[PDB]
Formats: sequence, structure tokens, C-alpha cells
Amino acid sequence: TGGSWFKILLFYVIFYGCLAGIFIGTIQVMLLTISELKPTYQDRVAPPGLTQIPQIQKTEISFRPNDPKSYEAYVLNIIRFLEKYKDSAQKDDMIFEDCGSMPSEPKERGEFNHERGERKVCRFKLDWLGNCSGLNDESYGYKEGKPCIIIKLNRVLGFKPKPPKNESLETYPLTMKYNPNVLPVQCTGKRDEDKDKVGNIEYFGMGGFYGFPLQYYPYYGKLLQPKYLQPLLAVQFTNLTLDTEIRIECKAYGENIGYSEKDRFQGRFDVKIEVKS
Amino acid sequence: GMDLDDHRLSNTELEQKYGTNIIQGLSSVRATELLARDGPNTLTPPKQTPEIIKFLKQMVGGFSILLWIGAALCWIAFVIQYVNNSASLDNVYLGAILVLVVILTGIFAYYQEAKSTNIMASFSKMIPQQALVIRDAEKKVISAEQLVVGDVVEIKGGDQIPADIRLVFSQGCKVDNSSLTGESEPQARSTEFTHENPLETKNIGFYSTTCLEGTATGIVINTGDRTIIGRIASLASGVGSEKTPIAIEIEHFVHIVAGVAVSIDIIFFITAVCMKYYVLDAIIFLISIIVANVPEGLLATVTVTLSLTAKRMAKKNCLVKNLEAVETLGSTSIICSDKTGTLTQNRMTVAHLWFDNQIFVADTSENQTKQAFDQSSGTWASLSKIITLCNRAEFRPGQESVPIMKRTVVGDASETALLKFSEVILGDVMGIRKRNHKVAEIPFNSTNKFQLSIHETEDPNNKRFLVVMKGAPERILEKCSTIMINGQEQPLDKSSADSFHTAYMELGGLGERVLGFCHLYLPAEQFPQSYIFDVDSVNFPTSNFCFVGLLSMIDPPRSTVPDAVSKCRSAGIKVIMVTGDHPITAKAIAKSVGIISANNETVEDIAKRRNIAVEQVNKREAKAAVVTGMELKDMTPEQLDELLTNYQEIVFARTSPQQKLIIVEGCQRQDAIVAVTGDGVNDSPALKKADIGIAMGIAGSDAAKNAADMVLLDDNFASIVTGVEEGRLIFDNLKKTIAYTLTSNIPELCPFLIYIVAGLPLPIGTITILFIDLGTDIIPSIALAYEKAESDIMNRKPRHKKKDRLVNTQLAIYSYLHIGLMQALGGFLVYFTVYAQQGFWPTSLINLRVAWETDDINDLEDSYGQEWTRYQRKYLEWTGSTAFFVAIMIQQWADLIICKTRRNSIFQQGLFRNKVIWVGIASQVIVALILSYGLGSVPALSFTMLRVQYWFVAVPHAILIWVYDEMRKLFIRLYPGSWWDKNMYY
Ligand SMILES: CCCCCCCC/C=C/CCCCCCCC(=O)OC[C@H](COP(=O)(O)OCC[N+](C)(C)C)OC(=O)CCCCCCC/C=C/CCCCCCCC
Ligand SMILES: CCCCCCCC/C=C\CCCCCCCC(=O)OC[C@H](COP(=O)(O)OCC[N+](C)(C)C)OC(=O)CCCCCCC/C=C/CCCCCCCC
Ligand SMILES: CCCCCCCC/C=C\CCCCCCCC(=O)O[C@H](COC(=O)CCCCCCC/C=C/CCCCCCCC)COP(=O)(O)OCC[N+](C)(C)C
Ligand SMILES: CC(C)CCC[C@@H](C)[C@H]1CC[C@H]2[C@@H]3CC=C4C[C@@H](O)CC[C@]4(C)[C@H]3CC[C@]12C
Ligand SMILES: CC(C)CCC[C@@H](C)[C@H]1CC[C@H]2[C@@H]3CC=C4C[C@@H](O)CC[C@]4(C)[C@H]3CC[C@]12C
Ligand SMILES: CC(C)CCC[C@@H](C)[C@H]1CC[C@H]2[C@@H]3CC=C4C[C@@H](O)CC[C@]4(C)[C@H]3CC[C@]12C
Ligand SMILES: *[C@@H]1O[C@H](CO)[C@@H](O)[C@H](O)[C@H]1NC(C)=O
Ligand code: ALF
Ligand SMILES: [K+]
Ligand SMILES: [K+]
Ligand SMILES: [K+]
Ligand SMILES: [Mg+2]
Repeated sequence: TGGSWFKILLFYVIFYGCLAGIFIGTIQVMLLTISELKPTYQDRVAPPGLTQIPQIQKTEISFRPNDPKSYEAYVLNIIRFLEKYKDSAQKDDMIFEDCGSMPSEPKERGEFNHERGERKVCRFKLDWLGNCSGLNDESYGYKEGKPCIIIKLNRVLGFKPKPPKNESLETYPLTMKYNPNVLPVQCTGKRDEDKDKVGNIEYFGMGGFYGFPLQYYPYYGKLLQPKYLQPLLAVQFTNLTLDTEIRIECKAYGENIGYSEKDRFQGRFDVKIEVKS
Repeated sequence: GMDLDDHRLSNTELEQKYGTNIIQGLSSVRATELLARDGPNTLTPPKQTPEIIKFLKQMVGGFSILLWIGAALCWIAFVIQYVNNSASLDNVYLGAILVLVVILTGIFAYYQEAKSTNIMASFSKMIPQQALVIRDAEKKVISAEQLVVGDVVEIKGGDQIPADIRLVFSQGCKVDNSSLTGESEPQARSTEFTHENPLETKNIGFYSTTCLEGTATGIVINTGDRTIIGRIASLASGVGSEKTPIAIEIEHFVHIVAGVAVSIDIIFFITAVCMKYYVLDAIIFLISIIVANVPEGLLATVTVTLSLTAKRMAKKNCLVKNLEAVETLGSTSIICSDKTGTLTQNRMTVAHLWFDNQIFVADTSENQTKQAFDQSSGTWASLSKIITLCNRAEFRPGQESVPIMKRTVVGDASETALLKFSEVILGDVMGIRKRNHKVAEIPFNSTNKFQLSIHETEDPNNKRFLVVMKGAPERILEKCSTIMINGQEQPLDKSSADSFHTAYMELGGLGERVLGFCHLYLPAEQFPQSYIFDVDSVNFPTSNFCFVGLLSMIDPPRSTVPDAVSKCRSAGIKVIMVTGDHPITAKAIAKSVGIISANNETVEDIAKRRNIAVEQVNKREAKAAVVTGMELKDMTPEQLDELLTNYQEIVFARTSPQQKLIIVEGCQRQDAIVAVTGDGVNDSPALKKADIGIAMGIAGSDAAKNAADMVLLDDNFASIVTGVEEGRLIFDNLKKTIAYTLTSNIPELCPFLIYIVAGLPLPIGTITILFIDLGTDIIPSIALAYEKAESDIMNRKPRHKKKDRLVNTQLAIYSYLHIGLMQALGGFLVYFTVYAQQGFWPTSLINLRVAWETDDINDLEDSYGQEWTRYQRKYLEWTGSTAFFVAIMIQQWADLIICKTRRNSIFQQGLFRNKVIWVGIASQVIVALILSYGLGSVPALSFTMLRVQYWFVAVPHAILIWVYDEMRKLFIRLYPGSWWDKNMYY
């Protein structure tokens, strides 16, 4: 009957409303136990990943220096990423602090609490990325056979990278360790036959060192420390075989930095570059 | 199909019709061309479907069509992905699992699907191999198959009748038509028209019936399948290919669930088309919908439940041939039961004996040890001696330590009954028969209806000749001039004759066959010891006898039958007796069992009481009715329907097997589930047409046991009430199992709906929900079949098949909407807890699935600004999926607890009374622990290890489910029929 229909609809309305209320109350009680400044857990993001800027789809780079449209996507992506790294957007001193040009110890800017207000970020200037900054070089190197990719370390709150001590033999002598303040980064060919065609490697870092300075760490969380500019490392090749596909691997060494076979980007690259004639 | 019976014709008309001759027969050419045209005299076996097609047809029944569509969609998705260079796999696994599920479900359904078989194999024991037929006036032995209609055949004693013949020459021929009437009483044969009905015409022999004694000659009229037993076999093999009530309920449940799944899939596929999704995403969503909305493990669980019940019933000597038949007994509304062999013991037994002008009652139980009916009274010694000495039956050899009622005896049925009585009440009559010498006289000639035996007493005191005689009571009385009442002998008083006659009439009224007894001592003054005796009955007198007593036989019911019938009638079942015996015996047995109560009274009895015409009495007053075969052969079906509807207690008498089939069909026209009990060939068509057929084990015949769905090995008729108990318990526990199975579909379906609509990362995968469907819920589904009865099961009325369904709308609504939604809510709470505690707040997960599942992006920014590689994102996804799985499991623990009852409370029913429930809970604990910390230590099948706190987030939601269900059942209990019983009870 119509009255029966009204009674059943009223019952279902109140029942579903009560269920929704219980669900929302449980969500609120759970959210009361998470902090808005630091994550409760870092199980999955504790070993930071390594990522390049051009953001290539199939882990491959195939372009022709002749046709502008062949490298237009990479050039536009690099411009889009590096637009925020221009010094024109870092001039304000209330929120930016000029940190020295020489690598130094990590900066502890207080503690993860609402007190002490916001944080100040060390400024990263494009001049340190020599001949891949876009200031006085067009196409960001994508002229005849001069590709360069900007390597970055994934942001993790409270993360202080620990560079490897030079006690154990790391690699061939780089003639400058500076371990306590620089996290080493090196790009090598994937296997033996790609080392003969990869060519020389040019690293452009802050202060001339080949790695990420530790003065920019730790990250504080986009709320305490917004407008944070992570350190960059432009890697340029300048010599590679035309019409050939070369697999190049970039690895970040450190005591705390980890690797994984399952995860291919945990401190490593699998990038392929092919330069057509 | 020939039915133009012509037993009215004389010999000459038979000759002209069939073109033969008694002296000659049929010529060889004539017989060969008959064998060519008419066909061999052999029951033609029916066409049967080979088992492999019966097995293959199971792969398209149930939920298997949806699973096949899902497997096809999985293959299409994989080929599309392979074209686009996607080695992710994860879909061949799903297709293989779906195909394996289809195969396993088909295997289980084939195991549950009937038994097929044919009845013809049972008739081979009766069909004769050869026959003595005459051709060209020569007596030759010819195989019965070669015999064809029209030829003259001669039948001796002790052999099966070759075919349906019309007797022309007979000499003391007595047949045993137990396959047509169910009665082993020898039926005499003649060469004259006796009855209009060919089944009682007395001048027709029947195919496969045995001739007990004598010679006969007849003209074959029907052969092969045109014979009466041929039609019986054709009917018993050509009917019964119909679904069972439990099969119909399961099919309706499948229809409801499949309709829900199809509707949801179609509507959400249309919405996905209307929301700019790629075809691959749409078909993946469709596969997830199909897998989530199908209860794969339920149809096998029902089979396992039925198998467990069948085993625990076969433990009680009740073999269940058809697995689907355990349920049917319990939804049965009408039990049409055979009289002889089923309700009665099929053995002639003395019931009443009359002397001293009083009626004594004798025990008739099969396992009786002794008899005590005022034995110390007078006249009992003379009655004992006359019963012992005046008998011809003898026990069979090899019977030293055999139970007395189970000892095989050679002799007449009446002689066997008296001999069993004497052995029981005296112990050893062999010594008594030996010590009392028997003169070589025992005239038991036909048309005499009496027999006498002269003996000499072994007692030295008397030492006088004795003439004991028994026979028809009227002949005994007319030869009697005195009666022995308490030692001394009264004259033939008018009052004594009146008492004799009224005892005769009442004993006949109880449907019993009386036998009169009388003895006459011969004084030695007139008959010396050496006096010669002659068989001519002229050397000794046969008059002026003394009547001692009068005994009657009943063929009594089994000991457990009356109580079982009373319980069945108290359980709301209507018992009908359909028998081939005479109406008087059937009515007496019905009154003695409980089919007709003592107070209930039929039309004929009302007419006798009021002395008015039988047409004058209104049939509304009569509460019982006895219908003979003739009253039913000319009954229009509407009249039969009204007869069944009006009268609560009905007895059918002198019914042919076709009439039994007619009665069963007419009872099924009233939308009633019928059960048939029988132990004879004539019950096979009824035992097949019935929804469940029950046959006796020891007393039963091969045809009945082949045509039945259940066989009682010890012939304990009391097993029917236990069967009804088990069937009703099965129905209730099946409701519980179906609710518990359907409740977990919604927690598996809601994540995919939310994933499509709000674009969250996938809360759970398809293999994960398959693990719920196949691994965790099966043992609790079996456990819910061990729940004890909530209320008085055997006091309810039988369920209405059309009105009451196993899966109604209330159960489906409660399982999908009231429960299931709560489980989805708890699982989503756990999922949001897992995601938020690692960096992704609940509001940051809206419409993130496109960037979440992009292998190109490896710097996804969460709420805190951290950047996540693709593999870390999918590892977090697997963690959330495993946690959602665990939440579903725990809320299913709660739902098992709340589904243990339907109207009661867990406080009343008991938490630990059902240990299989706790076995199921422990099994889920073990299975989840393995699936989380084994498989998952290596990330596989979207399983990862879980933190300790993710195992207990959904426990409060389980407690909430339990509290809500307890409140619902409490309000159902408090106010019955108060809009809460009508809407919330399932
Ligand atoms: C039966 C099956 C049921 C399944 C249920 C699935 C539900 C899926 C919905 C999930 C969203 C839940 C959000 C609840 C969040 C808490 C409530 C609240 O108070 O949150 C206010 C939010 C901020 O919370 P936070 O996450 O920042 O807290 C972070 C924690 N702390 C505060 C500590 C930092 O305010 C904000 O910033 C955002 C303000 C604007 C929000 C716009 C949302 C528009 C989304 C629409 C999609 C709706 C789809 C519905 C589909 C139904 C299908 C049946
Ligand atoms: C986004 C999508 C989410 C999907 C969630 C799950 C959706 C499905 C859930 C429940 C649907 C159950 C369908 C059951 C169908 C039964 C089929 C059938 O065989 O029918 C036979 C019955 C016989 O009736 P009877 O004589 O036994 O009744 C006697 C009543 N007495 C006693 C008061 C007189 O016929 C009837 O009952 C009439 C049946 C009328 C049904 C009308 C439609 C009901 C469906 C409502 C669902 C709407 C969507 C809900 C989504 C919620 C999202 C929050
Ligand atoms: C907090 C933990 C979870 C709590 C769950 C609570 C479940 C129970 C909720 C409501 C049922 C209350 C009524 C019980 C008795 C009904 C008597 C009756 O319906 O009377 C009927 C008229 O009533 C009405 O029109 C109103 C019907 C009841 C409306 C209840 C309120 C609306 C719906 C509430 C449901 C909320 C559920 C929320 C759950 C959220 C998730 C956990 C007719 O009575 P009559 O004349 O035939 O009397 C019979 C006479 N005689 C007894 C002698 C035979
Ligand atoms: C919340 C909204 C979006 C969806 C829920 C709709 C619910 C409340 C409505 C829509 C159709 C309704 C159902 C229509 C038919 C029946 C069958 C009847 O025998 C009992 C009532 C019942 C079961 C109704 C219950 C309430 C009902 C299910
Ligand atoms: C909003 C959406 C989810 C509502 C969907 C309601 C659908 C799934 C429900 C509501 C009514 C239901 C139907 C009601 C009647 C019948 C006839 C029966 O012989 C088979 C089941 C069938 C065909 C049901 C199938 C499922 C059904 C169609
Ligand atoms: C009513 C409540 C208790 C029901 C909840 C059952 C929970 C608490 C039980 C059931 C299964 C159990 C888990 C099974 C697996 C593991 C992994 C092992 O390495 C640590 C113990 C741990 C984590 C167990 C903790 C306790 C546990 C989660
Ligand atoms: C790129 O920059 C380096 C900086 O030392 C410079 O030496 C080199 O010539 C440049 N390459 C060209 C050809 O632009
Ligand atoms: F003895 Al019957 F049907 F009457 F088997
Ligand atoms: K399911
Ligand atoms: K049957
Ligand atoms: K299920
Ligand atoms: Mg019988």
C-alpha cells in the first residue's frame, strides 16, 4: 500500500543515513590519528627513486636534429620543468635564502611542528647547469647530437642521503670525492657493447661536482616548506653513434640509497637514446 | 496402441479372428510371416542418452553461461593487450581459473544429476526364455521371443506364461498376478467370461505371470510391448523425466542472480560508454562485474550438502539413489502408499479367534515372542489340539535357529498362518504331530471347502479316535449340532447360533478370512482300534460335530507403520492409500493403520447407520471415502480433483497401475509435491511419476527398487518421518547457506563500481575476489548445513511450492542491501586507512587512477609532496587490496555468526554447539594468513604482507553488523506479524 511504501522508504532512508554517518565517523576518527606535517609511514618511499626530466614514454628517446618537431616535445617538456627554476621566480628573499655555491652539510630547519612557521628554501640557479640551462643555448642541447637529460632524486620528507665513505673502493678515482656533502651520481652503459657507442659523458652539477648537494636536504613537506627546489644534475653526452639505439643506466650511489630488481627506477635509469640522421 | 479386448468371444470367433486351430495351430510359413510383420515377443528397451552428452550439457547449466562469457572477454582483453605490447598477463590466469571453475561445477552438477537407467533389466527375471507352442499339431519347444500372436500354446505348472493368451482349455490352472495387482494370492483360471474388466476376466493369462499349478491351453492375443506388462514397462520407462522441487528452487535462484548480474553489467557498461572510457577498460569492468556477481562455489556447496545428508541417511539403512531426493521428502504434501508389502507385512497372520462366545485378540507383530490371550480359560486345549493336528503345511529344512516368523514354509497361505501360530504359541508341534498318529486320510478336494484328518490320541487315559476338521464356517456349522463352551458342550441353541452368526458377520466386517473348526471324538464302543478307515468318507461320520472355535487372518500392518502415519498426519501431510486389493481389506487396513481415524465415517457407513438410501445422504457429512477401480475408470478429471480436494482421508481399491498413475497425476494437478511408497511392479509407473519414490528393501521387487529415488533397506516405514525432518532442515539450512554466500558478492562488486565512478585506484582485484569466492567461503557454507532445528520442524505445515521459494525477494534484498553494504563500508574504511597512513589522503585519491596506473609517470606527488615511482604505487595498491580482502573476511566471520540463526538469537542457539562453524573460522584464519604472509612475501597475485593493525580495523564493523542483526531478530521475535516480520524476516 501507499502507507507501506512510505514506511519502507522511510526505513531505508534512515538506515542508509545511519550507515553513511557511521562510515563518516570512522573516517574522521581514523584521520584524527594522521599528522598533516609528516606521513605516518614511509615503507614504500623510503628508498627514493631516480627520475629524468624529459619524461619519455617507453623509456626511449628517438629524435632527428633536422626536423624541429622531432625534438619539440622534449624541448617543450624541459622548458616547462625548468621554468620554475629561473632566478626571476626566486628573487623574493622572504621565502628564499641564498645558500652558498659550495656543497655543505644538510640544513636542519627546526622540527616537523606547526610552530616556527614556514621554512626557507635554498635557491638553485640555472647557471650551474652549464650549456643545458636554456639561458644562452637554444633547444636545450637538441642540436646535432648533443642530448642532455636532467636527473633528479625523488622527494622524501625527513630524508638525509648518506653518501658512501671512500674507505671501500667505489670506482676508478674521480680525483675529487667530497663525500660528506655530495651524493655521487654516475651514468654508464647498460652492458659491454653499448659502452663503445655511448661516447663521453658530461655532468653539470652545483659547484662543478657530479652529484646532488646535501645542503638541500631534508624536504619538509609542501606545507612547512612549499616552493622547494630540489637539486638537479644535467647529464650531456655530446658524442653518440647516429642511427643506433644505446641503453644507458644512471645510478645514484649511497649507503642509505637502495636498489631493487622489482623496481627499475629505485635509484636507477633504463633510458634509450637513438639519434637518427 | 491396441485396447480392443475381446475376451467375450467364444472359441469359434477367436478362431475366425486369429486364423488358427486348437488341433492344428499355425503353419510354419504363417508363423514366420507373423514374426516378420508383428515383431518379436520381446520388451523393447528404450533409447537412452549416452553419459558423455549428459556430462557436456552440465557445462551450460547454472552460472556457467556467464562464466563462459567472462572467459571469452578475458581472452579478448588479452589479445587486445598483446597487440599493444602488454606482457602483464594477469588475464590468462583469470581465464584459466574461470574454465577450471566451469569444469568443476559441471562435474559436481553431473554427480548431482539423477541416475538415468532403465527398468527393462528388472523384468528379465520374470520373462520366460522358451515356450511349448504347437505348430502343425506338433509339440515343440520354441523361444519366447520367437512366439507371435495367434498360435496355440500349452502352459504347465510352475513356469512363466509365455505371452498374453486367451484360455480355451484349462484344467485346475491357478496363476499369480502379483505383477498386475500386487497380491500373491493365487487367482484361479477358467475358460468362461467372468468379468467385463480384462484384468479380472479369469479366462486370460498374462505375460510373465507364473502358473502355480495345473495345465492350460490358450490362444496368444498380445505379444511383446502390446501386453499388459509391456504397457507397464513402457509407462515406467517413458515418464519421470521432470525436474525435482529442489532443482526448480535452485534454477529460480540462478535466474534471480543472473538477472541481477546482467542488469548491473548492462547498465554500468552503458554508463562507462557514456563517460569516455576505452573499450579495454569497459570490458575489464564487465569481467570484474561478472566474476563478482556470480556465486561460483555455491552450486557445488549445495551438492556437497546433499551428499552429506545422503550419507548420514544411508547410515540409517536408507539408500538414496538420486541425490536430489533428500530434500523432496519434507516438502511433500501427499503420500500415496501401497497397502500390501508396504503398509502390511505381506504375510498371512491370525488376528482374531472366537470361542466361549467372546472375541480374543492376538498379537501380530513380526518380532513377537509369545502370545497371551486368556490362555488359561477353558476350551483352549481342544482348540490348540485341533489347530495343531488339522494342518498340512510343513517347515522347510535348514531352519534350526531361524526366527519363527521368518522361517520359510511350504504350503498354503492359511496353512502357513496356522502353522506359524501353533509354532509360536506351542513351541514344538512336530513332536505333537508325531506322537498323535495320523490315519492316512486328508480329503482336501475342491468344491468341498473343508478337510478332515483322523487321529488317535497318544494319551493313555483317553485312547480314542479323533476327527479334527476345519474349513468354511458355514459348512462347519451345518455339520455341527453342539458347541463346546468352557469344557462341557451346549446343544445347538438358537442363541448360540445367533452368537456364531453375529461373530461371523463382524469378523467379516473387519475384512478378515475366517475358518471354522470342529472335532468329534469317536468312542471305542462303535469304532474299535483296528477299525479300517476309507478315503470315501463312508466308513466314518462327518455329522453331529462339535464347534470349538473360529479363527480369522488379516495380513496385519507392520508394527511401526501406525505411529509413522500418525506422525506424518500430525506433520501436515495428507496420506492416501492406493492399492490393488479388495475394498473391504483396504478399508480395514486403513482403519487399523490410521489413514482413516476411528471417528471418521464413510458414505456407505452413514447409509447403513441411518438405513436411508445411499443417494439420500449428503456427502458433506462424510469425512472419508473409498473409491474402487470401477468408480475411477469412468470418472471425469474434474470429478477426481473435487474428490481429492473434498475428502481428507481417501482409499483407492482394485486399481490398475495406469489408474495409480492417474491418481498421482491428479494429485500433482493440485500443485502438491507427492511421495509414493511401493514394493511391486505395478507401482513402477507411480514410483516414476511421483516427485520422490520410496521402495522397500527386503520386501521390494527389482522394478520398484530401480524406479525409486530412495530405498528402505530394513523396510522401516518410520524412516519417512525422519526423511521429512531432514528435508525441512535442509531447506532452512539452504536458506542460511544461500544468504551467507550472496552476502559477500556486494563487497566484491562495490570496489569496481567506485573505481569506475570516482576514479580511485583499484580497491581490489579480480583474482582476489575469486579467492574469497572459492577458498574462504566454502567451509562455512558447509558448516551452515550442520545447524540444528530452530523450532518444531515436524509441527509445521508443508511449504507451498508456488508461494514459498528457497530464494524469495526478502532474502535477496537482505543479503544485498541490508548486509553486504555494511561489509563494503568496512572494507573501504580499511582501504582508506591503508592509503592515508602512507601519504595519500582520501580526497587526493579522487580521479587519480589515470595517473596512478601510468607506467610513464614515476614522480607522482602525494599529499605530503613525496614522489612515488610506478612500482611503489602498485605495491601500495596490492597492500590496499589485501587489506580489503581481510576486511571482507572478518565481516564474513560476523555474518556467519549472524546467519547461524534466522529468528532466534545467538544467546539461545549457542555459539559453540556447532563445531564445524569454528572449523570454518579457523580455516579462514589459516587461509588468509597463508595468502598474506606466504604468497605475498614474494609479491604475486596482488598479495602483499600486512601490518598488524590492518588486520583489526574492520573488527568494529563486524561488531556493528552483529549488533544490527541481533536487534533485527529481537524485533522480529517481540512483535510477530507487525510489518517487521513481513518485511525483515527471510
Ligand atoms: C556502498 C559503497 C560506498 C563506497 C564509498 C566510496 C566513497 C568514495 C569517496 C571518497 C572521498 C571521501 C572523503 C572523506 C574525507 C573526510 C571527510 C571530510 O571532511 O573531507 C574534507 C576534505 C578534506 O579532507 P582530506 O582528505 O584533506 O583530509 C586529510 C586528513 N587531514 C585533515 C588530517 C589532513 O575537504 C577537501 O579538501 C576537498 C573538498 C572538495 C571535495 C570534493 C569531492 C568531489 C568528489 C566527488 C566524487 C563522489 C563520488 C560518489 C560515488 C558514489 C557511488 C555510489
Ligand atoms: C549501483 C548499483 C548497485 C547494485 C546493488 C545491488 C542491486 C540489487 C539488489 C537487490 C535487488 C534484489 C532483486 C530481487 C529480485 C527478485 C526476482 C523475483 O523472482 O521476484 C519475485 C518476487 C515475488 O514477490 P513475493 O510474492 O515473494 O513478495 C511478497 C511480499 N509481501 C510478503 C510483502 C507480500 O517479486 C517481487 O518481490 C517484486 C520485486 C520488486 C523489485 C523492485 C526493484 C528492487 C531493486 C532495488 C535495487 C535498486 C538499486 C539499489 C542500489 C543501491 C545503491 C546504494
Ligand atoms: C545501534 C545498533 C544498531 C541498531 C539497529 C536497530 C534495528 C531495529 C530498528 C528499527 C526497528 C524498531 C521496531 C522494532 C519493533 C517494530 C514494531 C512495529 O513495527 O509495529 C508495527 C507498526 O510500527 C511502525 O509503523 C514503525 C515500524 C518501525 C520503524 C522503526 C524506525 C524506522 C527504521 C529504523 C531502522 C534503523 C536501522 C539503523 C541501522 C544502522 C546500521 C546499524 C505494527 O505493530 P502491530 O500493530 O502489528 O503490533 C502487533 C501486536 N502484537 C505484538 C501483539 C502481535
Ligand atoms: C537508496 C536508493 C538509491 C536505492 C534503494 C531503493 C530502495 C530503498 C527501494 C527501491 C525499491 C524498493 C523495493 C521494491 C520491492 C520490494 C519487494 C517487497 O516484497 C518488499 C519491499 C521491497 C524490497 C522494496 C524495498 C525498498 C526498495 C528496495
Ligand atoms: C539500479 C539497478 C541496479 C536496479 C537493477 C534491478 C534488477 C537487477 C533486479 C530488479 C528486479 C529483478 C527482476 C525481477 C523479476 C524477475 C523475473 C524472474 O523470473 C527472474 C528474475 C527477474 C528477471 C529479476 C532479475 C533482477 C532484477 C531485474
Ligand atoms: C575478534 C578478533 C580477535 C578477530 C581478529 C583476528 C586477528 C586479530 C588475528 C587473526 C589472524 C591473525 C594474524 C595471522 C598472521 C599474522 C602474521 C604473523 O607474522 C604475526 C601475527 C599475525 C599478524 C596474526 C595476528 C592476529 C590475527 C590478525
Ligand atoms: C657546451 O658547453 C660547454 C661548457 O664548457 C662548452 O665548452 C661547449 O663548447 C658547449 N658545446 C657546444 C658546442 O655548444
Ligand atoms: F500390493 Al500393491 F499396489 F496393492 F503393491
Ligand atoms: K561472487
Ligand atoms: K521420480
Ligand atoms: K560469494
Ligand atoms: Mg505391494
